[PDB]
Amino acid sequence: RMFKIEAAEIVVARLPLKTHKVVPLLILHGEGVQGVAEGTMEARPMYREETIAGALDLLRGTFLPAILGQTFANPEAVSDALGSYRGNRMARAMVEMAAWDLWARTLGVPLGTLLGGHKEQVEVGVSLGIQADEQATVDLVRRHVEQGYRRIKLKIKPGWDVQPVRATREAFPDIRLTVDANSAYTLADAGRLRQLDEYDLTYIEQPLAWDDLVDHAELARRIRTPLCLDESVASASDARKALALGAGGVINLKVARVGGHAESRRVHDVAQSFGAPVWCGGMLESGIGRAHNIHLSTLSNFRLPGDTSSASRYWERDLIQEPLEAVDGLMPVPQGPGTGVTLDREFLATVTEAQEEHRA
Amino acid sequence: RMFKIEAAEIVVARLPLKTHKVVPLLILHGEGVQGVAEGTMEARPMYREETIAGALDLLRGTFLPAILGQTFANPEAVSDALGSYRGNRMARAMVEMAAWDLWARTLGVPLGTLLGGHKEQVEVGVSLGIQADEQATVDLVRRHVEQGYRRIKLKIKPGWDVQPVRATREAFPDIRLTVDANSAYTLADAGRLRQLDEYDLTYIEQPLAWDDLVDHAELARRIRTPLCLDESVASASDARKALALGAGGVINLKVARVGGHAESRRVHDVAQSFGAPVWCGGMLESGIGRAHNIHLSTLSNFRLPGDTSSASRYWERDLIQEPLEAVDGLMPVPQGPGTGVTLDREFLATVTEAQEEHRA
Repeated sequence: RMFKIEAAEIVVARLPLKTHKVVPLLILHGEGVQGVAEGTMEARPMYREETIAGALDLLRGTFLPAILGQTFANPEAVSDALGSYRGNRMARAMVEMAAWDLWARTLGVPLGTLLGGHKEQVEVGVSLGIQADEQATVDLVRRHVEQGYRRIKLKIKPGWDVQPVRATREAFPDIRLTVDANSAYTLADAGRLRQLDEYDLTYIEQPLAWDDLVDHAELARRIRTPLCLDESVASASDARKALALGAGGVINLKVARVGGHAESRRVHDVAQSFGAPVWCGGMLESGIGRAHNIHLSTLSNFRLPGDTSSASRYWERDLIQEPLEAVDGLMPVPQGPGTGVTLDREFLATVTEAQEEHRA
Repeated sequence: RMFKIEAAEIVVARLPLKTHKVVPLLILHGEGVQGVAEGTMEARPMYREETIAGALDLLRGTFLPAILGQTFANPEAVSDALGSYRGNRMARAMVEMAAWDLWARTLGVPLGTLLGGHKEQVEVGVSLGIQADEQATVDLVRRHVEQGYRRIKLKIKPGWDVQPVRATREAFPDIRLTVDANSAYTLADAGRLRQLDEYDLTYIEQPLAWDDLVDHAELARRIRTPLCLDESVASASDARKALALGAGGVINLKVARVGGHAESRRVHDVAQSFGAPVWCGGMLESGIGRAHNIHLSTLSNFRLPGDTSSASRYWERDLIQEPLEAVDGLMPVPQGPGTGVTLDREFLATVTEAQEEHRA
């Protein structure tokens, strides 16, 4: 039956990395259980347009007042209550995703299960930064291949693209190899990007403007390597437009970017209806966001590996009690209701910069 | 020659409506003069995605530190110095537009002149809300026609659209008439919107999603009335994409929405290059924003009337010393350097709710 959201906490942690990262958490309380979600906006608008100051003000001043004391059938009804307001998808996602966790826990069911997934483990890839030269690139790839990762992603940029890809493909003829072009290119670079085609990359991620689909569709006509969209797909209708325009053939699906789990499943399903795969992108999440990502990744059109690698690669100590550690390129789905992970409140207290509680 | 920005003030006013609206102001100081601009973001993301809390945090924590104590050749150099942060165009516009005012005032030249305009007055229209019935619409339109406004814009919604338009057009066969469809339709509503075609509206403004171009292009194929885009054109490249897609034939150009005067001139010029007119949108501004709008509106492709009506329509008392009143649908360009208007500091102080100063 229905759930009443009785209280909310906003906790902002400064979590030591392996320099610190600010981790905004929302905790929703109702029906004797709690749901937790993690914001993926940054202090400044670098990856996309939202900021921690904007998002937290929107939460405390608008979204939480709208839902506190109210009773809902499901997370879709919670989202619907916020539909008047424009954009701010990652702020919306904090509420929506915490509501999924809460709802799932009222039923005692794993989150991925409720979303329709039935995988017990999910495939993971690795992301490599720019290295100094070809051999250093190949050495690091070799390490990660031996660790069992199921996809290799190389960061590239103008002046450093064909070289690391060529060297890697020569050393590893059969691996799943991709690149992240980081919106660093223009249509004038089509000829250079076309030189990647002979190395059979699975995709090139968002080479042109972060918010573009139209020019990506033109680029896709000029080169044979598939394009993968990231920042430019923030909704299921964006996904439809991207795929129908031919802007790309793959989507990097980040759950918070699109406004949460329900909209992410819609993106996933739109992509599947086009016979295009999605994969789970990463945003340097604490164990809360990482567990949400793992559960979403259990859906069947997550057919390429995700950025949900081991938590220990990022954090000295994570904010949850449960270790999220991949083995041989496979991350287990953490057991239990909802996300299947649990805040370590004593440790969280030691790294809390600010907290607040809200009621109706 | 070059100008050094020595100080910045952020002043937020709570200005009584003729219940209130928040007016965020940025004042830049340098070379013995000052430039002033007005933010068009709201407390909550209703018209678009930015908020006052997000914008002001971006100003004080990022943009102002980037420019304070620095010397610049022109407003374009100021914009360049803000860096590659994504979105947040209205926050950027506060800085950019204040820099235009400051720069113009170091030269002693009217702002519109520097942007390339040479009109001494600009044509203006008005926008009317939904009224109780057909006769109430006609009566209200008559009042405004009898003031000489050069375009009447009617708000419409399902299913109050054909009725007010038909009644108005029958009473006024020769007036310039438009509608604001307020993102209240989807492609499912094409046949109903087509019924507006016989009434010779100049355009239907943003009938579909606030952030869409692709669906608008489909809708434009199905009805003969031109579409006008507002929320979905936030840059010159968006304007190019919109016009090349056939998403609209007219653009509502809001200076802050696109990131300020230089980008607005670019949008204006892109539109002109496609044979599409622009007109100057309004955001219920104080005299600061209104004066900026009037100056921009002097450019030659502002070929349809702007939402830039009299200040006394909105405020019992404005934040500037000078009147901004239109007569017979013509708004004079306020004389003087820069925007040609001057803060009434004594009055502003009585309605200030927040004030801060920043230096290098």
